[PDB]
Amino acid sequence: RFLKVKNWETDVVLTDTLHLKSTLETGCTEHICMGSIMLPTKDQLFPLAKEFLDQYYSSIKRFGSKAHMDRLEEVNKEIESTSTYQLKDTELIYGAKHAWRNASRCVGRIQWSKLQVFDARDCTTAHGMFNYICNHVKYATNKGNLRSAITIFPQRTDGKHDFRVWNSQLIRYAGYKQPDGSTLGDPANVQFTEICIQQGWKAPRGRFDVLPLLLQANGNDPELFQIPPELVLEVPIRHPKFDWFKDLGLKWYGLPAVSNMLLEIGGLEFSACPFSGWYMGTEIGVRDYCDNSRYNILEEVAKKMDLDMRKTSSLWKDQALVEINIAVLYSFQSDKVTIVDHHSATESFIKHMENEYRCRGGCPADWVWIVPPMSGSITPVFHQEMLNYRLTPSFEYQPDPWNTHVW
Amino acid sequence: RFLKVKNWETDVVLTDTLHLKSTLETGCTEHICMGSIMLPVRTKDQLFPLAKEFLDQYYSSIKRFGSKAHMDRLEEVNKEIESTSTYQLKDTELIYGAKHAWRNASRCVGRIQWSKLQVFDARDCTTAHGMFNYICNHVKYATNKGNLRSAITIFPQRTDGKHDFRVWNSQLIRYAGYKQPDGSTLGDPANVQFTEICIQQGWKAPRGRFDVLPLLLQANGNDPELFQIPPELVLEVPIRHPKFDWFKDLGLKWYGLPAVSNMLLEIGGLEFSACPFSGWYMGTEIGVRDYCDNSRYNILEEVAKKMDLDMRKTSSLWKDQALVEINIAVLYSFQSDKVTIVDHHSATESFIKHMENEYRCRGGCPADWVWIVPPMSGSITPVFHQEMLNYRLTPSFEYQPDPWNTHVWKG
Ligand code: HEM
Ligand code: HEM
Ligand SMILES: Cc1cc(N)nc(CCc2cc(CN)cc(CCc3cc(C)cc(N)n3)c2)c1
Ligand SMILES: Cc1cc(N)nc(CCc2cc(CN)cc(CCc3cc(C)cc(N)n3)c2)c1
Ligand SMILES: C[C@H](O)[C@H](O)[C@H]1CNc2nc(N)[nH]c(=O)c2N1
Ligand SMILES: C[C@H](O)[C@H](O)[C@H]1CNc2nc(N)[nH]c(=O)c2N1
Ligand SMILES: [Cl-]
Ligand SMILES: [Cl-]
Ligand SMILES: [Cl-]
Ligand SMILES: [Cl-]
Ligand SMILES: [Zn+2]
Ligand SMILES: [Zn+2]
Ligand SMILES: [Zn+2]
Repeated sequence: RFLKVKNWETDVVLTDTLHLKSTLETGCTEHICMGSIMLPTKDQLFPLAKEFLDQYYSSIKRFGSKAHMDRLEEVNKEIESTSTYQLKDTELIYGAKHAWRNASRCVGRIQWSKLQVFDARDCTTAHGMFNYICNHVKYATNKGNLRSAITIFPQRTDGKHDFRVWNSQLIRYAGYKQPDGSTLGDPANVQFTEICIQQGWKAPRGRFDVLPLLLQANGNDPELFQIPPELVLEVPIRHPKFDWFKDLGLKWYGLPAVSNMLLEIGGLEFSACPFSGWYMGTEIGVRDYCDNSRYNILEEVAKKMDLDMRKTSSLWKDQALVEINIAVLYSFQSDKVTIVDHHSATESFIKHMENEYRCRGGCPADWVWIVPPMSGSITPVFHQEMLNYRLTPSFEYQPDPWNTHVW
Repeated sequence: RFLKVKNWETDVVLTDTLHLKSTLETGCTEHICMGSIMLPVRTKDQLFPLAKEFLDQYYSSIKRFGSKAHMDRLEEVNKEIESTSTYQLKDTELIYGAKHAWRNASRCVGRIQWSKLQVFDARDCTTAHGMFNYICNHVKYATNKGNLRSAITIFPQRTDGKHDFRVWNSQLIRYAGYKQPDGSTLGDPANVQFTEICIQQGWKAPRGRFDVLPLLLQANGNDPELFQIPPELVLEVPIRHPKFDWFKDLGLKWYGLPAVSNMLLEIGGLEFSACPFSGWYMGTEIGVRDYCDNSRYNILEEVAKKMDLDMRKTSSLWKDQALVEINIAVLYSFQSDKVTIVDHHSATESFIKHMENEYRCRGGCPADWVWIVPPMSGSITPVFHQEMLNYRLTPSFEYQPDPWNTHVWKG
């Protein structure tokens, strides 16, 4: 109701009032916290539309104005007649930026207002989708000087004509199960890769094969496209001190671009809304490379370092982890491809969070996600109490389409 | 109702039913998760159900539920509450209660050890002097010349809340902090306020970087009294690094025995406001938190300076590099001196095995991810990818206000 958050490093206490505007549910109850769980009609629509428009007109400082009332009137009439409504460009842009602003798991939200929004609501075919996506990819990549962007395809209508990007990210590497029983490439993408092979993709069967897009328009069966290779900026990974590091043959792609989430604005649902920023170093060096179920390279790196791997207490894992992360950042920097390390990113988030408290009355934040996956307590977010709640506009998870899709 | 948890590294799915037993509140609602918030006089009326439920659990665990002994104990405790407004636990119940508060402690990664806990019954203690003696005996027993043994000492329970036994120290063994006129701090900045209290009560402060604090002990709601733990009972480890010979010259040491002394133990509705308990350290408690927090000894810059890392940009990960070296040194020093310590890899692996075991035999293992995940290298530990459910079971350890804020001074 009126909540305080304390920073335990600095003693600064901040008061949250924004949470009272909270809308969706958390999964938690008074009896059980679920903070660590990864996934915890006309009648319905007008309230959601009114809520959004009220906050929109309030943000442009014309709350209660005739133009405010008129738009509410218009949308209400439009919903009655057509059972949906169309957002104005200005509303679409505002909504997309606020969905990011409200993303409680995102550490990079200091940037939220600088989002480039590409309106793809006029798209009608999977081929159209592919053209829009390549342009997003090229724009965002901008030769290594990355720019945040989102491309928004037509909204859900009757639920039978969804636009969807079947890929979880615009750029990702294939994974293949071997006769061996080992996995080649990215183990996270084994199932998606099979759907591609099944759909007729000619798989190169290497360790770092950029997956094709599988694009669905207007509820139709998805189609396969390959992103022009010259548009997929990649970075070979080397270490500033260890000359052998290059010989592991590691590379990663420069553009992180989530394509499987749903954007809800004013009760409208954009099932295809791929969005992108730039990487925090640990996403690649810690998660992508060191997860047991990902590229899982800790053991190999440690051996080339000649650490004592006999006992865990030598911290050989920790040593190799730091090195992999140094090499990631150094390789992106040397190639002039935007990257942020976890110190500077969390420091920025702490400044962002203070602005949001001061100017908005809060900043919903999921500590489990905001604290980096290594060196947690030496970053300023570790000692920062956070309140996690769900505001709208929002990015939401949605079911993988191959479980939903009738062919 | 069944709740499922998934491990994202292995895809293993467990099913929680134990959460059904949870009575106390979390802080969270349907609208707000308070999972990262650090901190989110009983009547006969409330007491009997609390007693009944404890005793039911106790008798189930000994396979005597519904027995004559069980029914007699309920009846006995009932009459005792109606007649005296409280009751006394049997020694077997006390031991059972204390083990379970630990088993239920959702923020503790060390719980695989819960059933091996030496319980010292100090319910006959009456004076601060008595407390001091019990506490010295705990420290010596638990220390065991380096081969650490878990223990808890339990002083008399709350009666009217005007006669509380309290240990004013937050931990039995801690280093003094001194705030200087130039705004810098000598020793441990976490213990500045308590140190000022000790001084005010008449402690002669050595004023060094690692001065072991006096005990400040309150018995029976009386004003607390100062005692110095015999120095020969306080095991300490000088910190050195296995390859960097200059590391010893940072002058660092730590004490071997972590012993929380400010928490409240609730068993069957009864409140044990003084119940110091100890185990052994996980290396990161000293090397990450105690040494590297900016509000603590804060040694990162000095260590990185000495390693001559590139400190001009955070993107060289100089902080991460010094952090690993400091932690290597803590583990190496404790091992070299034969003082029990566990690394965070081994400790988190043990906890996952413990957690899976608890799900099988108990139907759950409440766990607070924010606390269970170590403060460095989180995602290369097997707890990071483990979904957990946090809920409150009794018996439990609870927070209580620092006694200098509530104590009524006698004079
Ligand atoms: C500007 C560069 C950006 C950085 C450095 C950044 C950083 C991050 C990081 C580190 C995570 C957690 C992933 C992990 O560590 O495992 C995250 C999650 C998220 N980010 Fe940001 N981000 C950025 C841009 C964006 C943009 C432009 C949007 C939307 C327009 C966005 C929305 C999200 C969402 C919805 C999640 C949660 C993903 C999920 O729940 O699966 N991010 N981001
Ligand atoms: C056996 C050796 C043990 C190890 C390695 C161990 C490890 C830990 C660690 C790492 C924490 C979190 C501290 C931090 O990093 O901030 C913790 C918290 C806790 N532990 Fe254990 N522990 C052990 C024994 C015990 C015992 C014997 C008890 C009680 C009988 C206990 C009860 C707790 C409680 C109540 C907390 C939460 C403290 C708080 O919320 O302030 N621990 N322990
Ligand atoms: C726009 C953006 C920028 C950035 N730097 N980082 C991100 C997060 C990217 C990301 C990456 C992965 C896999 N490496 C997974 C996610 C979350 C998707 C997901 C997948 C699954 C299976 C479960 C779950 N809870 N969430 C986000 C987004
Ligand atoms: C029995 C035991 C064994 C062990 N290895 N570790 C522990 C936890 C020790 C501990 C130490 C400190 C200070 N360095 C702080 C805590 C948490 C107590 C606390 C501290 C703070 C700052 C706030 C708050 N709400 N609670 C636990 C206990
Ligand atoms: C805000 C946050 O809850 C706070 O900094 C917590 C995070 N996790 C922790 N984990 C442990 N083990 N000990 C702590 O003191 C904390 N502090
Ligand atoms: C179980 C737990 O919620 C899960 O492992 C989470 C932990 N924190 C995370 N944090 C980020 N940023 N990304 C993740 O995928 C995860 N995984
Ligand atoms: Cl990624
Ligand atoms: Cl992950
Ligand atoms: Cl400590
Ligand atoms: Cl801390
Ligand atoms: Zn991971
Ligand atoms: Zn919660
Ligand atoms: Zn800390």
